[PDB]
Amino acid sequence: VSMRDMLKAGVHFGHQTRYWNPKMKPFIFGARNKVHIINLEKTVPMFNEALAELNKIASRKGKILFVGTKRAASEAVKDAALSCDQFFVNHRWLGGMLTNWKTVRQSIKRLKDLETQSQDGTFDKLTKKEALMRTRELEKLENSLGGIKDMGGLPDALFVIDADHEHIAIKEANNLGIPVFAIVDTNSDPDGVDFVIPGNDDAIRAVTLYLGAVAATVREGRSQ
RNA sequence: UCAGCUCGUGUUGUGAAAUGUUGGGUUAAGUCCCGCAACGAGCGCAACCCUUAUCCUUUGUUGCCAGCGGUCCGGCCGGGAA
Ligand SMILES: [K+]
Ligand SMILES: [K+]
Ligand SMILES: [Mg+2]
Ligand SMILES: [Mg+2]
Ligand SMILES: [Mg+2]
Ligand SMILES: [Mg+2]
Ligand SMILES: [Mg+2]
Ligand SMILES: [Mg+2]
Ligand SMILES: [Mg+2]
Ligand SMILES: [Mg+2]
Repeated sequence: VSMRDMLKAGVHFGHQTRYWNPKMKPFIFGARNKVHIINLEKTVPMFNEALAELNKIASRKGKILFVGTKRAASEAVKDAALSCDQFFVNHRWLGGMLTNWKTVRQSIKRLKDLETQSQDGTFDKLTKKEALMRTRELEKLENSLGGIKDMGGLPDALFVIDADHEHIAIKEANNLGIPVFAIVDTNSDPDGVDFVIPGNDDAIRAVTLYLGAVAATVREGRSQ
């Protein structure tokens, strides 16, 4: 992607100056109307490198986990992960999804053993109220684990929208050595991210631009 | 007979420990929902047990007497299964 595409989407629009993290100072171009403007001259070469490294991991048959539970990037993280056949978390990240994977697994199993029952017909059997409490455990397990049900283990990379909002996921990945790619706005701390991509993480326009180019370089990375 | 008491893994703290189990509502209830660095699990709560309140089906004596038929007026007798 190029500098003009980032502009029309609003990638260069940061937060108000009073909310900045001073560690973001190198990636800042200036301020306009008391709002920080990210330096797109750095967003481009840093994203391409992130797009380059994501390509290699996909070529080696790696698993990419897309994390974005904000109400702006929620439904797009799921669309980008599917059109790419990888995995995603787009509702509240469960603390310990990765560092406590050996426990969160048993909830993936329960999600499977309860979906085959939705497909079997055991819900037409139960005493109504018992089938109704089981169809509700389904939707809850689906909303939280529906994107990682086939992951079958720790992923090899994480792509995150908003490093601050998903600070727990990033900490879990650093804990296990899993490389973190993340969009980092001006109010966020870039110290945990291995591949920083400074850019607006709130506008739906900019998010889709990030997710499209990443979903592309992994589809191409899985072909070769 | 009060609704409590804990553990595994994870995470936080040099540590004793903490979190979960707190919060917003709700319930007889740590009851349930929602939120949530927690995710799950156990012992308790509830349910499963006995009894009581309504109805059905079967069975009809030592229990029963609606319609019958007699009568010493006693279901007493013949019967009747209501
Ligand atoms: K302390
Ligand atoms: K513990
Ligand atoms: Mg320690
Ligand atoms: Mg207690
Ligand atoms: Mg405690
Ligand atoms: Mg409460
Ligand atoms: Mg309980
Ligand atoms: Mg809680
Ligand atoms: Mg009880
Ligand atoms: Mg008579």
